[PDB]
Amino acid sequence: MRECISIHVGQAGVQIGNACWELYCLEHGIQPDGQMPSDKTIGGGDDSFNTFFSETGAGKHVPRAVFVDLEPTVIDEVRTGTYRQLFHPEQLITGKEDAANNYARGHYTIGKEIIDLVLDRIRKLADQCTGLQGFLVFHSFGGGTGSGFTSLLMERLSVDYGKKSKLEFSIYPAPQVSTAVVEPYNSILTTHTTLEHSDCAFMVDNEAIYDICRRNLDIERPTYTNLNRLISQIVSSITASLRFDGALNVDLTEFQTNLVPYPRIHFPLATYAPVISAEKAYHEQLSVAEITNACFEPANQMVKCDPRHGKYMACCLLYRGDVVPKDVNAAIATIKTKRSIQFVDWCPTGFKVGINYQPPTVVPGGDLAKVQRAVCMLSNTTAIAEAWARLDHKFDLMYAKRAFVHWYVGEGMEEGEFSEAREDMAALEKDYEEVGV
Amino acid sequence: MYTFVVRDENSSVYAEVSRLLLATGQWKRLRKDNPRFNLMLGERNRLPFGRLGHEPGLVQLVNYYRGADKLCRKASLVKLIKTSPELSESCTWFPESYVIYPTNTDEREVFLAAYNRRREGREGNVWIAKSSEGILISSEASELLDFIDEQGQVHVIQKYLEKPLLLEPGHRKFDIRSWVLVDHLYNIYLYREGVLRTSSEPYNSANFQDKTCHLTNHCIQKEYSKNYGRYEEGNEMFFEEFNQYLMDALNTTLENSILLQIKHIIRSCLMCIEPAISTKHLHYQSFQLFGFDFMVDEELKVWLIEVNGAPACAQKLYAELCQGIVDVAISSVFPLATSIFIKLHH
Amino acid sequence: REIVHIQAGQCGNQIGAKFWEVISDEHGIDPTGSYHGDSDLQLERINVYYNEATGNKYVPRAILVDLEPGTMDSVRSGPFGQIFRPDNFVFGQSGAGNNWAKGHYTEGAELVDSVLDVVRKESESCDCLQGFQLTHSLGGGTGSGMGTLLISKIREEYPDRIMNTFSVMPSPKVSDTVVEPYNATLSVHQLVENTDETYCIDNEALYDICFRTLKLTTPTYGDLNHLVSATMSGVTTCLRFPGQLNADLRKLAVNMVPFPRLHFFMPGFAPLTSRQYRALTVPELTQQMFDSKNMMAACDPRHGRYLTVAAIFRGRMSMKEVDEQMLNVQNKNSSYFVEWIPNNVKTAVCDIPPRGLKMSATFIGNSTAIQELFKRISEQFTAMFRRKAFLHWYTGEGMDEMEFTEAESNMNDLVSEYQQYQDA
Amino acid sequence: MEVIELNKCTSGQSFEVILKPPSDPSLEEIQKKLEAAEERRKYQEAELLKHLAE
Ligand SMILES: Nc1nc2c(ncn2[C@@H]2O[C@H](COP(=O)(O)OP(=O)(O)OP(=O)(O)O)[C@@H](O)[C@H]2O)c(=O)[nH]1
Ligand SMILES: Nc1nc2c(ncn2[C@@H]2O[C@H](COP(=O)(O)OP(=O)(O)O)[C@@H](O)[C@H]2O)c(=O)[nH]1
Ligand SMILES: COc1ccc(N(C)c2nc(Cl)nc3cccnc23)cc1
Ligand SMILES: [Ca+2]
Ligand SMILES: [Cl-]
Ligand SMILES: [Mg+2]
Ligand SMILES: [Mg+2]
Repeated sequence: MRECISIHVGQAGVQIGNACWELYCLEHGIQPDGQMPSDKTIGGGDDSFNTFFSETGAGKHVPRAVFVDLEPTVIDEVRTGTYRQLFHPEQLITGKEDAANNYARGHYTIGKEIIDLVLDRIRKLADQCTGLQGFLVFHSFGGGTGSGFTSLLMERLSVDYGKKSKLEFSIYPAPQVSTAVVEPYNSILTTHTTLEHSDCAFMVDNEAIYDICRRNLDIERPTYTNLNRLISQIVSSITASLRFDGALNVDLTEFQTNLVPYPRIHFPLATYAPVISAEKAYHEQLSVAEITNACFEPANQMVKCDPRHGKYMACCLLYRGDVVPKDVNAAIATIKTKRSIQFVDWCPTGFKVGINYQPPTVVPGGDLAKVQRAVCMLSNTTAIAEAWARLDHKFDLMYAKRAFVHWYVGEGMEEGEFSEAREDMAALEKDYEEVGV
Repeated sequence: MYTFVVRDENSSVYAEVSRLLLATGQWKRLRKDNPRFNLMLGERNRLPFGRLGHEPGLVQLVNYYRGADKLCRKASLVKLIKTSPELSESCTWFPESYVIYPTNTDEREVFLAAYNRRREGREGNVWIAKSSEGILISSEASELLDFIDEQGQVHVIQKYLEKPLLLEPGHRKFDIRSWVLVDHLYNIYLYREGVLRTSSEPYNSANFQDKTCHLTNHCIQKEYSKNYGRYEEGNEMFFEEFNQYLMDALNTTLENSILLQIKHIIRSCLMCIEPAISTKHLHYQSFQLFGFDFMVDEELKVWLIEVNGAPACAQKLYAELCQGIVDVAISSVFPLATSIFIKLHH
Repeated sequence: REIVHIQAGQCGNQIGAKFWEVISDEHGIDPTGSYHGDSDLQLERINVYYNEATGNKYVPRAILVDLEPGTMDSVRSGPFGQIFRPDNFVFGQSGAGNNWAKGHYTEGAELVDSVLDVVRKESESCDCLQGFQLTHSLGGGTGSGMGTLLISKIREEYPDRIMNTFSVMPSPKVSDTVVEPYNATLSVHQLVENTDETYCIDNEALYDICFRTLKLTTPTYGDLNHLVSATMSGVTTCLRFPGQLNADLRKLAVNMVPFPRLHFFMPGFAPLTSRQYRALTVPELTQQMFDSKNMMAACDPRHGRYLTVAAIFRGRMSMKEVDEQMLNVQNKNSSYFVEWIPNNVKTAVCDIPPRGLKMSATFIGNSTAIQELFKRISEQFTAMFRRKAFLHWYTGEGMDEMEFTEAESNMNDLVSEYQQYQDA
Repeated sequence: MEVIELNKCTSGQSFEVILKPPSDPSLEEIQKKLEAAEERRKYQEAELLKHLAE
C-alpha cells in the first residue's frame, strides 16, 4: 500500500475538495468525526482506503489532504463545517488577502511569501507515509490562486519529490459562472508553467457541468454546490481504484501508463452516465448497454467537444454497481459498429475495463438519484484540443490589445511570459492536430 | 431578431442568402469576428467548428457539416465508397476508381492488376485521372502515372465511361448537376430543378487529348469551345427540355429512367455518413448544400462522379434555391413573424 | 478586507453623510451605532465599513475633512451625526473659496498632516486594509484641491492599496462659481494618475434626471444627493454583502480597467426614484439600467463602446430571468461591446433590496463615451483660459499658468486615449 | 475481439478488450525567478515614490 496526498488550492479547489471528501467518507463509512467502525485494524493498516486516510491511535481516520487558499473566507467554512473534526488544523492553510484574479499576484507576489509554509505542511503529511506515490491537485484555471499559486506549488513539488506522480483536477473557465474577465490569461499562464510538472490532468469545463445540471437534474440556475456534488461523483469514479481492491489503475503511475502515451497530451476526457434527478418520480433503470452508449454522447462529457472528429490514444471504462464483463463486451461490440471510433495507427483499438460492484454512493438530500449501475469513461482523444482552441482564441483577442496586461506586469511578471505561454499553447495545439488528423 | 456573420464573401449562393436575410428586417449582419451570432455562413477552409455552440443564450447554426469533406474530395470519396459496407466495393453506381500518390495506402499496384485484365480482355480501356486544369484521359497507363508524378498531389484515376448518352441533335455529352440540401434534422432535400451541363462539340471517341467533347465544365466551354451556346443559352439544358427530349426521342420520363437512380444514390451516400457528421445531439447545429454530379450512360444507367461541398447554382435558379435554403435550413431553426424540394426518405 | 472612507469639502461631506445614513439603514445599524436588524446577512461583512466598539457598537470607518466647519457641524447635528467618532472630524477655519490652489497648495497643506494622522490610526486598526474611498466634488476648493492632495499623500504612504473615488463633476446647470472648470480640470489630472477607479458623478446628469424624468421643476442638492446615495449603495453592495462573488476594490479594478488611465466609470440606477407602488419586472429593470436616461454621467453610451460592465440586481427575483435578460441585452446590441474583451459583462445578485424598493438594478460601465464628459469640461476650460480669465485667484496662491497648460494637455490626452479604443 | 488479463476479486473485476492491433528547473533557478520579479516590483515602487517626491 502506497499513500496519496490531495492538495486543494483556491476557492474552486477547496470547495470541490469538500465535496469529494464528504463523498469519500460516505463511501467508506467514515463518520464526520473520523471513526470507521468496519476498520478492525485500529490505529493503522495497509488497507486500500488507507491511501487516502491515515489513522490515529484513537481510531480517527484523517484525510491525507491539504487545503490552501490565499484569503481565509472559504477555508473558514471547512473549519466550522460538518467535517471540521475530520481535518487537523495544520492542514487548512489560509492567507490574509487573495490574488485578485491575477495569476502573477498568486504566483510571484503573494505566492513567494507562503510557498515554504505550504511545502512544510505537505512534508509533515509525506513524513507519515511509508511509500508515498504522489499528489492529486485540485484548482481552477481562472482564479488567481488556482492558477498562479498552483503552478508555483507544482514546480516546487517536482523539485522536492522528483520521482512522485502528480495528477490534476482542473476547472476550465465558463462565462455562465465565471468570476473574472481575465480567466483566459490565467488559464494559459498556469497551463504553460504547469505542463511539464503534471503527469495527467482531468479537465472539467464548468460549461458542461452547468448544462448537465440543467438538462438532467432540472436545476434552473445551478450553484457551485450542485456543480461540485456532480464533479465529486466524477472524481470519486476516477479515484475509486486507488481507494478499493482491484487490479486497474491501482497506483498513480498506472494513470499515465494507461491514459497518456505522449507525455504532453496528458488531458483525458471524462464522460459520465447516468445523471438522474432525485426528483424523478418514475425512473426506468438504465442497462449496461444504455450507460455505455451514453459515454459517447458529447452532452455527457466533462468538456463539450466532438470525439468523432478526433482520434483516440487510450480508453478506460470505470463501472460502479451491477455490471458483469459479458454485458460490457456485448455493449462494446454493438457500439463499435454504430459509432465513429478511430484510434491512432500506433495504438491498439481497445478498452481497459474496471468494475466495482458497489454502486455509486449519493449524498443524502442531494440532487442525484441512486442508480443500479453507472460508468465513467476516461478517453485520451485529440478532440479535447477544441477546448484549447477556444481558450487560445479568447486569449488572443485580449492580448492583441495588451488589455489588462499592466495588472500582471505591475506584479513583477514580464510581458514576455505572456507570449511564451501562448507559444507553448500553439505547440500543444499543433501536437494534437498532427496526432489526430 | 436574429444575427448572422459572413465569412465567405466569394460564395454566390450565400451572398444571395445574406441579401434575402437582411431583406426580412428580422436578421441583422454582424462583423465577421463577432461571436454573438445565431448563424454562421462559414469559410470554406478550416472552418472553426470547435468554437461553435459555446455562447450562452445563442442557438448557433452553421452552413457546413463538419466531416462532410470525406464525401466531397475525390480521393476521400473513393476511400469512403470502397471501405464502407453500406456502399461496398461492389457498388453498382460508382465507376471503378483508384487512389494514386505522386512519386515524391497507394493503389497503383492494385490498379495495374485490373488495367491489364482490361487490355487483355480486349475491353475499352480508357481511364480518366484527376485530383481536387490538369486532366488526362488516356488509353495506356504509362501516360497516366507519368502525368500524375509531374504534379505533386494525390490523384484518383477511374474507369472512363466509354458509352455515354448523347443528345441529338449534336451527338454531344453532358453531366447532370443535382442540388441537395441537408438540414439540421438531417432531412435530405433534393431541389426540383437540376441542370444539364452540356458540351457544344459532337463526341469524338478518337483522340482523347482534345478535352472539348469529353469534359463538361462550364468554364472550358465558354473559352475554348467552337459554338458555346448554339443549342442552349450558356450550354445549360434544364429539366423540362430534357424530360421532353427523353419522351420524344427515347420514350421515357426523366423521373423513371434517371431520377429514381439519382434519389437512390443521394440517399445512400448521405445516410452512409450520417452517423459521422450528424449534429442531432450536438451543442451546435449544421446544414449543408451539396452538388452531386451525375453521368448517364447510353443504357439509361446513372453514375456518380463528384460530390461538391461548396457548389454554385445556375443564374436562372439562384433566386428560388436560395429562398429555399432560407425557408428550410434557416427559418426552420430561427422562425420569422408547395415546396421546391423533394424529401428523400425510405 | 477593510475600507477606509474619506469625505472632503461641502459636497463630499453631504453625499458622504447620506451614504452612511443609507447603508447604515441597510445593515440594521441605528444613529447610535447599535445594531437592531433582524437578519444576519446584515453583519457577515459589516467590518468592511464599520469598526466594532465597546458594548457591541458599530462605528463607521470614516474621516470627515473640511477647511471650514459649516458643513461638518451640519453633519454632527444631522440624522446620523453621532455615529461617527468625534476624533475623526478634522477641519480648519478659513475655507478654500472654491479655489483649487487654496485646497491643494496653501490652506490645504496646512491641514493635511492631521488628516493623515487620523487615516493612519484608522488603518493600523485594520486586519488587512484593502484601500480607500473618497467622496468629493471637483468644482470647489476643498474636495477637489485638498482631496487630490490627500489622495497623492495617501498613495505615497500606502502605495499598495486601492484608491477609489466618487467624484462629482460640475455643470453650469448646477453651478456655484465660474471657476469650476479650472478646478475640475486640475483635479482630473490628479485623478487620472492617482486613483485606481473613479465613479464619475455628473451634476449635469443628476439635474437632467431630476428635471426630465422625476418631474422636479426646481431640483435642490437634496434631490441630487438622493440619486447619488442610491447609486453609492448600489455600487458597493458586492463589497459589503456576502454573495457568491466575494468582491473587493482590487478585483473590481482588475476586472474593470483594461488600461491604467481609463478608470473613469459611468454609473447607473433603476428604477429612478424621487424623495413607487408598481413592482418592476426583471426585463424592465434591465432595459432601464442600460438606458442613457438612467446614467449619472451625462454621456450617450451609443456614442461609444463599453469596455467592461458590472451590473448588480438587488431583491428577490429569478436569477434565471436575470441571466436571460443580461444575455439578451448583449446579444441584441453586441455592436456596443468591444469584441476584444470576451464576456466583458458580469452580473451579481443580492437578495437584500434597498429601502423602499422590492427590486433594483445598479449599473457600472467603463465606456469610451465617458470622453464626452471630459470634452465638456475641456471646452469650458479653454473658453476662459484663452483669455486667462479669473487666473489671478490662482497665481495669487503661487500657481503658474504652465500648470494649467499641463493639466489641460493631460485631460485632452485622456480624451484621445478613449477615442483610440472607441475605434479598435 | 478478444478478452485478456481478467483479474477478479470480491469488490469487482477488471480486464482488457482488444478489437484490433496497432495499424525541470531547480530550487535555485526558481528562487531566482521569484526574486527577479520582486526586484522589478521594488523598482517600480521606487520610481513611483521618486515621482511623488518630485
Ligand atoms: N466548478 C466550480 N468552479 C468554481 C468554484 N469556485 C470557483 N470556481 C470557478 O473558478 C474560477 C474562479 O477562480 P477561484 O478558484 O474562485 O479563484 P481563486 O483560485 O480562489 O483565486 P483568487 O483570484 O485569489 O480569488 C471561475 O471560473 C469560477 O467559476 C466551485 O466551487 N466549483
Ligand atoms: N451633487 C452635489 N453637488 C454639490 C453639492 N454641494 C456642492 N456641489 C457641487 O460641488 C461644486 C462646489 O464644490 P463644494 O463641495 O461646494 O466646495 P468645497 O467645500 O470647497 O469642496 C459645485 O460643482 C457644486 O454644484 C451636493 O451636495 N451635491
Ligand atoms: C466585467 O468583468 C467583471 C468581473 C468581475 C467584477 N467584480 C470583481 C465585481 N466587483 C464588484 Cl465590487 N462589484 C461587482 C458587481 C457586479 C459584477 N462584478 C462586480 C467586475 C467586472
Ligand atoms: Ca485500520
Ligand atoms: Cl522523490
Ligand atoms: Mg479566491
Ligand atoms: Mg460650496
